[PDB]
Amino acid sequence: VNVPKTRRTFCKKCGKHQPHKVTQYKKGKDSLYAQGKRRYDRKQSGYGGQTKPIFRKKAKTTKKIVLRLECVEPNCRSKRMLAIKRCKHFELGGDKKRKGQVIQ
Amino acid sequence: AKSKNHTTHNQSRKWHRNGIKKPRSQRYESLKGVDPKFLRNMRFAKKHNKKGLKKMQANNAKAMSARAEAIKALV
Amino acid sequence: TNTKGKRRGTRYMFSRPFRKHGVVPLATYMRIYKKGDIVDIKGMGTVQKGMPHKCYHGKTGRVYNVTQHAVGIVVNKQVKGKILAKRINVRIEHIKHSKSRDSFLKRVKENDQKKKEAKEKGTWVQLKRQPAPPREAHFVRTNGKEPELLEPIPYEFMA
Amino acid sequence: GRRPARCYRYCKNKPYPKSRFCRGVPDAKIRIFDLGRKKAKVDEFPLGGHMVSDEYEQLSSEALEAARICANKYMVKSCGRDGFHMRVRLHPFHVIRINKMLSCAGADRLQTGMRGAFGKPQGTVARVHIGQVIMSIRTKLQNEEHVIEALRRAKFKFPGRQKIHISKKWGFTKFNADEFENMVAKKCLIPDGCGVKYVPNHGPLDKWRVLHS
RNA sequence: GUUUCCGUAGUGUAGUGGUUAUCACGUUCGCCUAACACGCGAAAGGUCCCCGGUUCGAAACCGGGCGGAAACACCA
RNA sequence: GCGAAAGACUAAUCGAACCAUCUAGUAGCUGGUUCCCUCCGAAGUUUCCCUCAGGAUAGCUGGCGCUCUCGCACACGCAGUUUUAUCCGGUAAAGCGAAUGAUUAGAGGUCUUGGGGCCGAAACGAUCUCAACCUAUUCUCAAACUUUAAAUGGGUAAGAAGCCCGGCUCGCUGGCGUGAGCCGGGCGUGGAAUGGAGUGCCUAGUGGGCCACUUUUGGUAAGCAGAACUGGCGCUGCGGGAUG
RNA sequence: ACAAAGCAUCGCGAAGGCCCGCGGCGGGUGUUGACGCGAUGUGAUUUCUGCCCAGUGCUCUGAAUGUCAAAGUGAAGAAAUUCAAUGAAGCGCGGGUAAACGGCGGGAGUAACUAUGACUCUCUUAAGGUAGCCAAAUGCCUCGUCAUCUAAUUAGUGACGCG
RNA sequence: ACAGUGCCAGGUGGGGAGUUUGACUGGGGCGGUACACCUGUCAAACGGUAACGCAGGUGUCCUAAGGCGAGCUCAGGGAGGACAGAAACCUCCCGUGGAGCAGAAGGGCAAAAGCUCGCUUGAUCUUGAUUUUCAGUACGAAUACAGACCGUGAAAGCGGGGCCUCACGAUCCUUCUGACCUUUUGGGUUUUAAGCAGGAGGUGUCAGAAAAGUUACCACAGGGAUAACUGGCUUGUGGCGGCCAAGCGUUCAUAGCGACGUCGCUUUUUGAUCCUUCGAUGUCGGCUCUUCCUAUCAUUGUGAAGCAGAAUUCACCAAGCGUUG
RNA sequence: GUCUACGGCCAUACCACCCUGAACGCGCCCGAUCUCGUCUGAUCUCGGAAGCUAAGCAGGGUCGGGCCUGGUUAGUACUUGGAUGGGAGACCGCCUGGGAAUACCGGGUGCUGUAGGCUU
Ligand SMILES: [Mg+2]
Ligand SMILES: [Mg+2]
Ligand SMILES: [Mg+2]
Ligand SMILES: [Mg+2]
Ligand SMILES: [Mg+2]
Ligand SMILES: [Mg+2]
Ligand SMILES: [Mg+2]
Ligand SMILES: [Mg+2]
Ligand SMILES: [Mg+2]
Ligand SMILES: [Mg+2]
Ligand SMILES: [Mg+2]
Ligand SMILES: [Mg+2]
Ligand SMILES: [Mg+2]
Ligand SMILES: [Mg+2]
Ligand SMILES: [Mg+2]
Ligand SMILES: [Mg+2]
Ligand SMILES: [Mg+2]
Ligand SMILES: [Mg+2]
Ligand SMILES: [Mg+2]
Ligand SMILES: [Mg+2]
Ligand SMILES: [Mg+2]
Ligand SMILES: [Mg+2]
Ligand SMILES: [Mg+2]
Ligand SMILES: [Mg+2]
Ligand SMILES: [Mg+2]
Ligand SMILES: [Mg+2]
Ligand SMILES: [Mg+2]
Ligand SMILES: [Mg+2]
Ligand SMILES: [Mg+2]
Ligand SMILES: [Mg+2]
Ligand SMILES: [Zn+2]
Repeated sequence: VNVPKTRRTFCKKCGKHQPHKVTQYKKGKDSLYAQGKRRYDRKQSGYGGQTKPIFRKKAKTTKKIVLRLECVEPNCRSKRMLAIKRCKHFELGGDKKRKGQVIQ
Repeated sequence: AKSKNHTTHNQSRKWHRNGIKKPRSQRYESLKGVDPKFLRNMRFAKKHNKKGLKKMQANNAKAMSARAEAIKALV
Repeated sequence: TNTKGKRRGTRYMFSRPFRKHGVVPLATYMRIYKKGDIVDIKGMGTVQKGMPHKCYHGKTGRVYNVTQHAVGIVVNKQVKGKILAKRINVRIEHIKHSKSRDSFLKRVKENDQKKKEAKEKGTWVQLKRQPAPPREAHFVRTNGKEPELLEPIPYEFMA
Repeated sequence: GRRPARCYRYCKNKPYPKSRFCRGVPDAKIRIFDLGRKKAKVDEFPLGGHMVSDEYEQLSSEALEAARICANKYMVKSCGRDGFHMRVRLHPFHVIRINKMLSCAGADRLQTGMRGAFGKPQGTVARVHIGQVIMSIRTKLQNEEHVIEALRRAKFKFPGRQKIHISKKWGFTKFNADEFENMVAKKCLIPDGCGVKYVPNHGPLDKWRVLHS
């Protein structure tokens, strides 16, 4: 699909519609010190073998794309999430699609 | 190891052995499900019935004594 | 196995009857409903917002709620035995006033009237309905003809 | 070739007409539903001989084939190549099926038995009700006996039973034959090649102005 | 019977993503040759298997069929 | 371990010894499961499950009660009913000179046009012909077609929680009124037939089903496979069908 | 069937090869030393031993700009830390090897009866089955075809070979 | 100063260990997916209903292919109009939908839901209630409201994605976002971590195990709930036999035959099916021996012939006795 | 009798053609200054009042097509229950009740609501 780089929508903090700056979301680097990892470290540690399950059966070929909106006005800058239905193709700011032209 | 796949065979018997019951309906059923702007108002109507009970009580004796006069004028 | 889809088999049910595909007549959303009134759900294809679900199509129920263009309505739905009095939200285009109620309230307005009067007389009037009685011995009169003689007619293969 | 007509004699399953839902149907065996002098007039062939079914059954396409031919052969005969018109009034329309012959080689090793029991089209078949016509012939009133015997031979290519009956209509129309001449002069009926057009007191008056002019 | 694979010039075969069609040989015309070869220059040739659909447009994308081929039909 | 190799041999034991213990190992799977009498009395269906020989939850069952009713001349309530009103329906049938889809025949049409002809240099010229269309017609069809359109059948409704007056309250609704909510009075058997009704706890067994009328899906057919509706058999003897 | 002589590869100069053991500076081969020990393959003699290193192996004083950890070093921070540079073996890359595991194809036209086809065209691959041998204990079609042996032979022997 | 042993790290490791190697399934295996969904039907006119019953579709795509608002009119046909022809472009007339509405079908749609423009983000923030599968649990999807912020239009209104019916995902874990939030523990300040509330990373066996084979050396619990014999039911196929009769038979339908069709029998063929048996009914042939059937090859007696004789076919009563090396 | 404005039920109102419309209105119609919109004042927006019922519209007309209703088709097709009814079977008959659809014949062809006109 295609989405525009900006959009005006509700900014939770201001209580009003305000211009936002759209960008898609990429996961963060995993901590190594979150409780889950620390636990999984020193259980998967020692003469035991593998402990927790692991996936080798993948089914779907796409993930829900998530927009990471953020307030454009300063002092708010309060980022917010937005999920959208899946797609195996995705862009930003791409070419408003031009009704009634010649397809060369 | 194939098996039967479905049936509604003697089911009519079973759920009619205790005699299918039309749901017992009382007066004064629940207001849950009515639109909030109704209740959010009708609760204020119900909450301030008392403010204005003096009018109601005296105006009740007015018709109670006018119809104690209406039944006595018949007598 | 069959599909659970919300509008399966309605191919023939929600279909606008015949020579009526088009604008909904404006009377159907300018009659009023108020809580207590009895209503018979009847879906309709043209309006898809606020449709009922096919198991209520043809059923009646009283009204308990009234929003801007829909009506909350309690009907009975039988499920493997136990009948559940369940309340659905149906936009008005799929709803009529059921005259099922209105035979009575006309027997009522007449019963209450025929009792207030004939009370100044004291003569007891038949207020209750009463089923079709035996047809009450009468006469038949042929005037100057005997009846017409009927005979079973001789078979012949028509084809 | 084909199972004997036994197995496909009774109307068991709902009609299976040739449509987009069953395809690859072998073309019906019988093709020509009328022969003789189909270029005749109504005014020269007053004998509506029929062959009427008496049982609710099916008729194979290949049966209607032989029943027509063997009637064309006791006709053009005593009658002559011009002196009749024969109509078959059952188009094989319902498609008959065959589970795929449970084909096996040698003794066997496998056939799957019944998985996907649904079979292919094998041919076509007519549905017939009691008191519904199969064949109809028309000749001169002179030639009655030869319609009776030509239809009597076609019975022997058909399963079940069927009575031979001589109609009270004029040829192939729907109009009782004692009335034709009366409804032709005064033009309640107008010759239209084989059939005939019933003209009522309905239409525009100029439509009349053509007739009785 | 089930599961695959193809079909493109006279022939064997390339090829693309949906805008174009190749190579080699064959063949036709010249040129060298005394004459053939060989060599050099030019040439002409296919509904891209038959179908219906999708599409702006299909040879190429789907669905059916036809023809040629390949792979399974084990435990008793 | 040992094997010139067969998985051979290792104290009648070998694709992995014998002895005791851990050990009453585990079993959704076979087998058994001990006195009488009395009363009530099923299921083989629902959804979920590494579920399909098992469970979980639904039902169906029993036990325990309770709340009341009044046969104590002085009853409301319910119902595998039926009437009386009143909506709902797309099956049988029907139709296809009504749509869609098939399809026969002729008459009618240079409709259009053609591809062959025959008489024509050619010519809608003449006569044919066959194709496709269409103007009135006609033969026969549709489970995945429909103008119509049953029978059986599904809803409600047949009053006291109902009507009819009077009056208060509102942050909703509005030119005013709506509407709903409250308080206060005024009035009784509202179709037939039947029967005492309501409600809460625990809970076993079951979750292989089978047959017949009618309807009906595969199949050629089956004592075949698979549904509907009721009834049975399982759970149940007796008279009859010789036997079952 | 195994074994077998014979033929053949393969590791190893002793802090070695193979191997045992729970552990020792422990043991077997070894009271040994390449005409020895260990590890395999085929199976006397005779006659031969054809192509293929693309695949999987094995291996190679082979480049390791591919990657790559513990420590190690470097930097920011207040510190847990965080981020840098670097880089061993094996992996990636490049040689060798089939008496290592194993592999060794499909189409048309063309000769004077017909047929067949020396001959000539494409295509593909890592090479495309060479010497031989065959309806063999290896051939589906199959009681293959011819001959011989029989009165008569799905048997036998002998030839034929798109096997 | 390395060999070597002590301890950590990476590699290698069926030499060894433990374990797994789905379900449905006309027995299973191989084939499919009826394993989560969606249309039309089957389905017997409320709803609901089965099979590896049909005919099909889904794991999408959309910055507009959404939200308003205007503005028009579509497929197809006719008649015209320079190049221009069955097809370009223009113009008029007819045009209930025969087009179009991203996709399967089914419904729905006309000064629309279709096409063309201008303005946009209601595809946003937030409680509950209800419908749909249903246990009347979730998830998904949907329906009405209410509270905010808006878009649009003169406005009434409409709009919290896509005209309606499908296009999706728990716990745990991980990440991102939100509140001057809470805990971080004997106080206090900073990091860090743990909470709370929403999104995402995924389980397609789609209420959600982290998983390859082989056993003809085999084992155990069971199963006639599940095959391989027999037997039953059935009879397609196999065999045997009628009816009609177009024809063959020089001529002549029927001496002998017999097409196109059609009605049966039979259980010496194979199938289908799975009722009986899995605490076992010994599962091919041949040898021997008995008996029975007749759908008669011979012989007794006969009728038929396209029967002169001979020979030979066709048919009847007939299973007495034969049918070999 | 009738129209105009806004309508309800949506063909008894449609469609095809034919005839007649006094006065009010509805319309055609005449212009592009302003408002507004176009390639074009063609449509839309606006300023009008010289003409005409030519057409829309109204009203009628057609042995008119359509629709709306009756009759017939027909107690036919079909069906709820029932039988130790018939039939080798397909199917069929009867008992107890309900009861359709074409072709074919008739009849009809818009009813009205509120507010204003005109016929004073
Ligand atoms: Mg470790
Ligand atoms: Mg058991
Ligand atoms: Mg239906
Ligand atoms: Mg059980
Ligand atoms: Mg070797
Ligand atoms: Mg070699
Ligand atoms: Mg190599
Ligand atoms: Mg060779
Ligand atoms: Mg030899
Ligand atoms: Mg011998
Ligand atoms: Mg030989
Ligand atoms: Mg192992
Ligand atoms: Mg299984
Ligand atoms: Mg039903
Ligand atoms: Mg619009
Ligand atoms: Mg809102
Ligand atoms: Mg839309
Ligand atoms: Mg401290
Ligand atoms: Mg073996
Ligand atoms: Mg072995
Ligand atoms: Mg069994
Ligand atoms: Mg058997
Ligand atoms: Mg002859
Ligand atoms: Mg069974
Ligand atoms: Mg025994
Ligand atoms: Mg005999
Ligand atoms: Mg103008
Ligand atoms: Mg006019
Ligand atoms: Mg006029
Ligand atoms: Mg008329
Ligand atoms: Zn903000």
